[PDB]
Amino acid sequence: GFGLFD
Amino acid sequence: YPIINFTTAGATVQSYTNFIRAVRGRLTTGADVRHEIPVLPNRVGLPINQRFILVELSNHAELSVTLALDVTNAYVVGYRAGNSAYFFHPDNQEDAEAITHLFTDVQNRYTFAFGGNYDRLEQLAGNLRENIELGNGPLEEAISALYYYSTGGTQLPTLARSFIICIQMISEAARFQYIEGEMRTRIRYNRRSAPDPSVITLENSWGRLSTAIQESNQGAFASPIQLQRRNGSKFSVYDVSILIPIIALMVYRCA
Repeated sequence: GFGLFD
Repeated sequence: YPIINFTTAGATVQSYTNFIRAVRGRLTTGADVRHEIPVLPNRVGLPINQRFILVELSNHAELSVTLALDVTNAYVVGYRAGNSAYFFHPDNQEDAEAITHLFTDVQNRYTFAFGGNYDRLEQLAGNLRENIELGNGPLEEAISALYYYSTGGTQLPTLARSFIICIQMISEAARFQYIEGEMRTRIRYNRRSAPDPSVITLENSWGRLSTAIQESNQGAFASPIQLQRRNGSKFSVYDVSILIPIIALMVYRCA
Protein backbone atom coordinates (compact mmCIF):
# COMPACT_ATOMS: atom_id res chain seq x y z
CA GLY A 1 0.00 0.00 0.00
CA PHE A 2 3.08 2.24 -0.04
CA GLY A 3 2.68 2.75 -3.83
CA LEU A 4 0.88 6.16 -3.41
CA PHE A 5 4.31 7.80 -2.83
CA ASP A 6 6.10 6.43 -5.91
CA TYR B 1 5.69 2.72 33.53
CA PRO B 2 6.13 -0.04 30.99
CA ILE B 3 9.67 -0.37 29.53
CA ILE B 4 10.22 -1.60 25.98
CA ASN B 5 13.90 -2.43 25.01
CA PHE B 6 15.77 -2.22 21.69
CA THR B 7 19.40 -2.57 20.94
CA THR B 8 21.22 -1.56 17.80
CA ALA B 9 23.82 -4.28 18.53
CA GLY B 10 23.03 -7.17 16.09
CA ALA B 11 19.75 -5.44 15.05
CA THR B 12 17.84 -7.09 12.26
CA VAL B 13 14.73 -6.29 10.22
CA GLN B 14 12.82 -8.71 12.55
CA SER B 15 14.10 -7.24 15.78
CA TYR B 16 13.26 -3.67 14.67
CA THR B 17 9.90 -4.74 13.37
CA ASN B 18 9.13 -6.46 16.66
CA PHE B 19 10.27 -3.47 18.65
CA ILE B 20 8.00 -1.06 16.76
CA ARG B 21 5.10 -3.46 17.12
CA ALA B 22 5.74 -3.65 20.91
CA VAL B 23 5.80 0.14 21.19
CA ARG B 24 2.51 0.43 19.31
CA GLY B 25 0.97 -2.34 21.40
CA ARG B 26 1.92 -0.58 24.62
CA LEU B 27 0.86 2.89 23.47
CA THR B 28 -2.75 1.85 22.68
CA THR B 29 -5.38 -0.30 24.40
CA GLY B 30 -6.61 -1.65 21.04
CA ALA B 31 -10.23 -1.01 22.20
CA ASP B 32 -10.47 2.20 20.19
CA VAL B 33 -9.99 1.63 16.46
CA ARG B 34 -11.48 3.74 13.70
CA HIS B 35 -11.23 2.75 10.08
CA GLU B 36 -8.99 -0.07 11.11
CA ILE B 37 -6.64 2.58 12.57
CA PRO B 38 -5.94 2.53 16.30
CA VAL B 39 -6.46 5.68 18.37
CA LEU B 40 -4.19 6.65 21.20
CA PRO B 41 -5.59 7.37 24.69
CA ASN B 42 -7.43 10.65 25.27
CA ARG B 43 -5.30 13.16 27.28
CA VAL B 44 -8.40 14.50 29.03
CA GLY B 45 -8.88 12.47 32.13
CA LEU B 46 -5.91 10.17 31.55
CA PRO B 47 -4.52 9.00 34.92
CA ILE B 48 -0.89 9.95 35.40
CA ASN B 49 0.16 6.42 35.92
CA GLN B 50 -1.03 5.57 32.39
CA ARG B 51 0.55 8.68 30.75
CA PHE B 52 3.99 7.46 29.67
CA ILE B 53 5.91 4.49 28.29
CA LEU B 54 9.68 4.15 28.45
CA VAL B 55 11.90 2.93 25.62
CA GLU B 56 15.31 1.65 26.79
CA LEU B 57 17.85 1.87 23.96
CA SER B 58 21.27 0.17 24.01
CA ASN B 59 24.01 0.06 21.41
CA HIS B 60 27.24 -1.67 20.31
CA ALA B 61 29.16 0.82 22.46
CA GLU B 62 27.41 -0.84 25.47
CA LEU B 63 25.75 2.49 26.45
CA SER B 64 22.07 2.86 27.25
CA VAL B 65 19.59 5.73 27.43
CA THR B 66 15.87 5.54 28.26
CA LEU B 67 13.42 7.76 26.32
CA ALA B 68 10.05 8.70 27.72
CA LEU B 69 7.13 8.83 25.29
CA ASP B 70 3.76 10.45 25.95
CA VAL B 71 1.05 7.81 25.21
CA THR B 72 -1.24 10.63 24.00
CA ASN B 73 0.86 11.46 20.95
CA ALA B 74 3.62 8.82 20.90
CA TYR B 75 6.22 11.59 21.04
CA VAL B 76 9.48 11.84 23.09
CA VAL B 77 9.24 14.19 26.13
CA GLY B 78 12.62 13.50 27.69
CA TYR B 79 15.21 10.93 28.50
CA ARG B 80 17.44 9.46 31.18
CA ALA B 81 21.14 8.72 30.93
CA GLY B 82 22.61 7.21 34.09
CA ASN B 83 21.86 9.60 36.91
CA SER B 84 20.63 12.47 34.85
CA ALA B 85 17.29 13.13 33.19
CA TYR B 86 16.53 15.77 30.54
CA PHE B 87 13.10 17.06 29.42
CA PHE B 88 12.00 19.24 26.55
CA HIS B 89 10.41 22.47 27.59
CA PRO B 90 6.81 21.74 28.35
CA ASP B 91 4.10 23.59 26.41
CA ASN B 92 1.97 24.21 29.60
CA GLN B 93 1.68 23.75 33.39
CA GLU B 94 -0.15 20.47 33.21
CA ASP B 95 2.54 18.88 30.98
CA ALA B 96 5.15 20.37 33.34
CA GLU B 97 3.47 18.66 36.28
CA ALA B 98 3.11 15.43 34.33
CA ILE B 99 6.90 15.09 33.63
CA THR B 100 7.66 15.32 37.30
CA HIS B 101 6.49 11.74 37.51
CA LEU B 102 9.18 10.43 35.22
CA PHE B 103 12.65 9.15 36.28
CA THR B 104 11.98 10.16 39.87
CA ASP B 105 15.00 8.36 41.42
CA VAL B 106 17.48 10.34 39.26
CA GLN B 107 19.79 12.89 41.00
CA ASN B 108 19.94 15.62 38.38
CA ARG B 109 16.90 16.84 36.44
CA TYR B 110 16.98 19.40 33.75
CA THR B 111 14.37 21.01 31.54
CA PHE B 112 15.85 22.42 28.32
CA ALA B 113 14.87 25.94 27.19
CA PHE B 114 13.68 24.52 23.89
CA GLY B 115 10.76 22.25 23.03
CA GLY B 116 11.14 19.03 21.07
CA ASN B 117 9.35 20.19 17.88
CA TYR B 118 11.28 19.70 14.68
CA ASP B 119 11.64 23.39 13.69
CA ARG B 120 13.45 24.10 16.97
CA LEU B 121 15.64 20.93 16.84
CA GLU B 122 16.63 21.52 13.22
CA GLN B 123 17.76 25.10 14.08
CA LEU B 124 19.82 23.78 17.09
CA ALA B 125 21.28 20.95 14.97
CA GLY B 126 22.08 23.19 12.02
CA ASN B 127 20.61 20.57 9.66
CA LEU B 128 17.08 19.88 8.44
CA ARG B 129 15.54 16.42 8.51
CA GLU B 130 16.23 16.06 4.78
CA ASN B 131 19.96 16.29 5.55
CA ILE B 132 20.18 13.93 8.59
CA GLU B 133 20.79 10.24 7.74
CA LEU B 134 18.63 7.61 9.47
CA GLY B 135 19.34 3.91 9.92
CA ASN B 136 21.01 1.60 12.41
CA GLY B 137 24.35 3.47 12.15
CA PRO B 138 22.73 6.85 12.91
CA LEU B 139 20.75 5.34 15.76
CA GLU B 140 23.88 3.80 17.26
CA GLU B 141 25.54 7.23 17.04
CA ALA B 142 22.50 8.99 18.46
CA ILE B 143 22.32 6.73 21.54
CA SER B 144 25.97 7.48 22.28
CA ALA B 145 25.37 11.17 21.81
CA LEU B 146 22.46 11.33 24.21
CA TYR B 147 24.48 9.30 26.75
CA TYR B 148 27.53 11.54 26.52
CA TYR B 149 25.44 14.71 27.00
CA SER B 150 25.23 13.57 30.66
CA THR B 151 29.04 13.47 30.89
CA GLY B 152 29.72 16.78 29.12
CA GLY B 153 30.94 15.07 26.03
CA THR B 154 28.10 16.00 23.64
CA GLN B 155 27.51 19.46 22.39
CA LEU B 156 24.06 20.89 21.73
CA PRO B 157 23.96 20.64 17.92
CA THR B 158 24.84 16.92 18.08
CA LEU B 159 22.32 16.33 20.84
CA ALA B 160 19.61 17.96 18.74
CA ARG B 161 20.55 15.92 15.65
CA SER B 162 20.43 12.79 17.85
CA PHE B 163 16.93 13.67 19.10
CA ILE B 164 15.81 14.09 15.52
CA ILE B 165 17.16 10.60 14.64
CA CYS B 166 15.51 8.97 17.67
CA ILE B 167 12.13 10.64 17.31
CA GLN B 168 11.87 9.59 13.65
CA MET B 169 13.11 6.04 14.14
CA ILE B 170 10.92 5.42 17.19
CA SER B 171 7.96 7.83 17.52
CA GLU B 172 7.29 8.42 13.82
CA ALA B 173 7.88 4.75 12.97
CA ALA B 174 5.28 3.81 15.65
CA ARG B 175 2.85 6.37 14.16
CA PHE B 176 3.24 5.24 10.53
CA GLN B 177 3.74 1.74 9.03
CA TYR B 178 5.21 3.65 6.02
CA ILE B 179 7.96 5.13 8.19
CA GLU B 180 8.58 1.83 10.00
CA GLY B 181 8.97 0.56 6.49
CA GLU B 182 11.60 3.14 5.55
CA MET B 183 13.62 2.08 8.53
CA ARG B 184 13.20 -1.66 7.86
CA THR B 185 14.58 -0.97 4.28
CA ARG B 186 17.61 0.86 5.67
CA ILE B 187 18.34 -2.01 8.06
CA ARG B 188 17.73 -4.62 5.28
CA TYR B 189 20.27 -3.05 3.00
CA ASN B 190 22.67 -1.89 5.75
CA ARG B 191 22.25 1.64 4.55
CA ARG B 192 22.00 5.00 6.11
CA SER B 193 20.21 7.80 4.37
CA ALA B 194 18.10 10.83 4.92
CA PRO B 195 14.30 10.74 4.68
CA ASP B 196 12.74 11.80 1.42
CA PRO B 197 9.92 14.34 1.11
CA SER B 198 7.26 11.71 1.45
CA VAL B 199 8.45 10.89 4.94
CA ILE B 200 8.91 14.44 6.02
CA THR B 201 5.49 15.53 4.77
CA LEU B 202 3.75 12.61 6.57
CA GLU B 203 5.47 13.50 9.83
CA ASN B 204 4.36 17.08 9.42
CA SER B 205 0.77 16.04 8.68
CA TRP B 206 0.16 13.44 11.38
CA GLY B 207 -2.01 15.64 13.54
CA ARG B 208 -4.03 16.89 10.56
CA LEU B 209 -4.43 13.29 9.31
CA SER B 210 -5.70 12.25 12.67
CA THR B 211 -8.28 14.97 12.60
CA ALA B 212 -9.31 14.41 8.93
CA ILE B 213 -9.86 10.69 9.55
CA GLN B 214 -11.71 11.02 12.82
CA GLU B 215 -14.00 13.85 11.61
CA SER B 216 -14.60 12.21 8.29
CA ASN B 217 -18.00 11.36 6.87
CA GLN B 218 -17.78 7.61 7.08
CA GLY B 219 -14.25 7.73 5.74
CA ALA B 220 -14.73 10.46 3.22
CA PHE B 221 -12.81 13.67 3.98
CA ALA B 222 -14.62 16.95 4.33
CA SER B 223 -11.62 18.41 2.45
CA PRO B 224 -8.42 17.05 0.97
CA ILE B 225 -5.11 16.79 2.75
CA GLN B 226 -2.00 17.41 0.70
CA LEU B 227 0.92 15.08 0.87
CA GLN B 228 4.10 14.64 -1.15
CA ARG B 229 5.48 11.78 -3.18
CA ARG B 230 9.13 10.76 -2.93
CA ASN B 231 10.10 13.12 -5.74
CA GLY B 232 8.52 16.06 -3.97
CA SER B 233 5.39 16.35 -6.17
CA LYS B 234 2.21 17.18 -4.39
CA PHE B 235 -0.98 15.19 -4.36
CA SER B 236 -4.29 15.14 -2.53
CA VAL B 237 -5.92 12.42 -0.39
CA TYR B 238 -9.68 12.45 -0.20
CA ASP B 239 -10.51 9.47 2.01
CA VAL B 240 -9.29 7.12 4.60
CA SER B 241 -8.93 3.95 2.54
CA ILE B 242 -5.66 4.84 0.89
CA LEU B 243 -4.12 5.76 4.28
CA ILE B 244 -5.01 2.60 6.20
CA PRO B 245 -1.67 0.90 5.13
CA ILE B 246 0.26 4.10 5.92
CA ILE B 247 -0.89 5.32 9.36
CA ALA B 248 -0.68 3.07 12.43
CA LEU B 249 -1.81 5.37 15.25
CA MET B 250 -3.81 8.57 15.64
CA VAL B 251 -4.00 11.19 18.29
CA TYR B 252 -7.44 11.18 19.93
CA ARG B 253 -9.76 13.84 18.65
CA CYS B 254 -13.34 12.91 19.42
CA ALA B 255 -15.32 10.18 21.03
